[PDB]
Amino acid sequence: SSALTSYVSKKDLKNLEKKLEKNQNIGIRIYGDSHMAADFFPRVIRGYLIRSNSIGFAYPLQPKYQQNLNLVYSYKNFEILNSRNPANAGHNFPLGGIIAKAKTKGAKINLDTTLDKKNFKIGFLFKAKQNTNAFSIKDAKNQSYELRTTQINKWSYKELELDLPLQISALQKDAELGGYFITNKDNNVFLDTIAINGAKSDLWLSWNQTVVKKELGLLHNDLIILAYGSNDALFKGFEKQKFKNNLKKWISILKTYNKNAVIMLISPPTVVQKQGKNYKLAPDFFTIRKALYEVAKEEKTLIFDMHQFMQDSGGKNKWIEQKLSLNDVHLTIKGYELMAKKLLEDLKNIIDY
Repeated sequence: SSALTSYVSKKDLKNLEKKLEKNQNIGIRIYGDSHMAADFFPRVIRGYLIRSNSIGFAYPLQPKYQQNLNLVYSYKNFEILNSRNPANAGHNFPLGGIIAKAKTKGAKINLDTTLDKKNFKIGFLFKAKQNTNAFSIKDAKNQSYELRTTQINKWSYKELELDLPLQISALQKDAELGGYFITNKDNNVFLDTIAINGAKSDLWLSWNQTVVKKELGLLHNDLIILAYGSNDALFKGFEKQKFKNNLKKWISILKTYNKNAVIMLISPPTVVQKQGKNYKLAPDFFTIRKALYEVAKEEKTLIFDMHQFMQDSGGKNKWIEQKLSLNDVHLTIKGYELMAKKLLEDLKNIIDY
């Protein structure tokens, strides 16, 4: 039984179905929380839905316990600011809400790809307190560049053709990096992720909206996946109408800034909450699930229901015993891949690839 429900017009589905057939330009993006931020579910979609040849957007540094398997990072003397963190509130956050801030002059980040191909156009988002040079870039072919803002305390962008691996050196203390856009000169097929452990569906409201819109336009996506809900059920501040109204605002922005894109909601797995010494179901999870179906119908999206597949195959307790799921809300790698393979299966009922 399919856990995938479609409210998308046959036109947008047919358009996406032939994009995948032509294997030329296919940009996929997954927004979400911990169920996506370690790339376990995304890696399966990236490996089997498309023939990935590019990277797309990536954080300036991965937060702890997060990764994008297309890239490898190391760094010295940088601080990671995270929009999900209350301690980091009030900062001017870009898309994704991750900032790599230099603690000292000469702070460094080394960046490489796990792909065998090394030459890319790399767009850098950066910010500085002074209009002098902010960062120096040195790539594998010993090309040396500089990132320099024209207005201070303002997110700025610059694209360079570079060969990975590269080294980024801070030329100012407190200079900030906000992310990379790593693409080919043409015919880009990629699946990138903008996921944050513990993020609620409305984390995007925390970011600088004009910077977000600029970065949405820097790279077009043909299929956009929003996988939220678990943390809405676990933390303060849930109200059904605010939940829907914010999500529909975000979907509308995404459709407007990504013309003809298909949107997929992913409703969370069974969400459980620590009550006393045990884990019990979260009261709002059922409400969140219903609202997500309502937003999918209202906004003409697909919706993949992780809870429905879990329930249709024995329930969370069966998934715990078989180490497809842990006892809290998190699944294991084996569980996320099974989820991703299930979605690929259900996807064949509406589109071919």
